[PDB]
Amino acid sequence: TESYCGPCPKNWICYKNNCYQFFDEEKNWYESQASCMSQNASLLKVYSKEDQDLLKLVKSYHWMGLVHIPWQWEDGSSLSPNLLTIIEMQKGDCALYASSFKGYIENCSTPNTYICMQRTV
Amino acid sequence: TESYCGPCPKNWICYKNNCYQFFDEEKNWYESQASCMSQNASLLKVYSKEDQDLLKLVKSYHWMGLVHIGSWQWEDGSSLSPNLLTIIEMQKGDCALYASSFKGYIENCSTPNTYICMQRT
Ligand SMILES: CN(C)C(=O)[C@@H](NC(=O)c1ccccc1-c1ccc(C(F)(F)F)cc1)c1cccc(N2CC(CC(F)(F)F)C2)c1
Repeated sequence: TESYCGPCPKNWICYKNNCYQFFDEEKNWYESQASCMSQNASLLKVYSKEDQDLLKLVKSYHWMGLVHIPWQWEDGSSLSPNLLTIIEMQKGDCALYASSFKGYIENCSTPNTYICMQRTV
Repeated sequence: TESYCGPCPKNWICYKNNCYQFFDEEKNWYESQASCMSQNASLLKVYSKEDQDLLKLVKSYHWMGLVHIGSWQWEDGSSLSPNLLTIIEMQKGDCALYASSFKGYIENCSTPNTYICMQRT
């Protein structure tokens, strides 16, 4: 069964109506979030294994919008249970997405590649 | 700017109105083409570095619809457009794998590989 996907910027990938782009110019977590925001987007938010199952194929390690206030997303929403396996790597309050549905804890100041995500409406 | 992409099946990636799905189960070229056909699709066709620029982000190597039976040709009978793929000899064979960035590996058609299906309209 066919359907349209989006809306999305023409240069971003669309999957199940969410829009994704990969950025290989490395930035710390804050600068990555600011970059996504400048594109009317935010860092990757993981909210559904079913709607975001393409993330199983996303390799390497990329900033996502998950933060620990001493885990929650940039928008202030809570991390849903049964979504991500969180593993320590570098002492820090931020997290890198890795396959499959893993989060590696990382110092927010460490430069990394990142994934921006847009959704209209 | 924001636009809709597709149409595509709900479980496929949409990019610039083309639909892509990756298959992790290793199959030879013939079985991979049959699998794509069962989903009303074909193996990946590469026709434009601009319309398909994010093929540069694909990791590993995967069957595409390029075959030697003349020059190399696609499943649909069309010719390979010049200045699109760097063709590299890897195995004795009449089939080709896609690898980034815009490379085609000549490969034995009987070798099991992962594959990419593509649909348009
Ligand atoms: C950070 N990155 C970039 C990754 O981990 C990378 N992973 C693998 O390529 C990848 C890695 C392992 C196994 C398969 C793949 C893969 C193969 C084909 C496709 C297909 F079917 F899309 F071709 C997608 C993934 C990635 C993840 C998610 C999407 C992409 N995309 C490139 C765009 C291609 C399109 F044609 F749609 F524009 C979408 C790339």
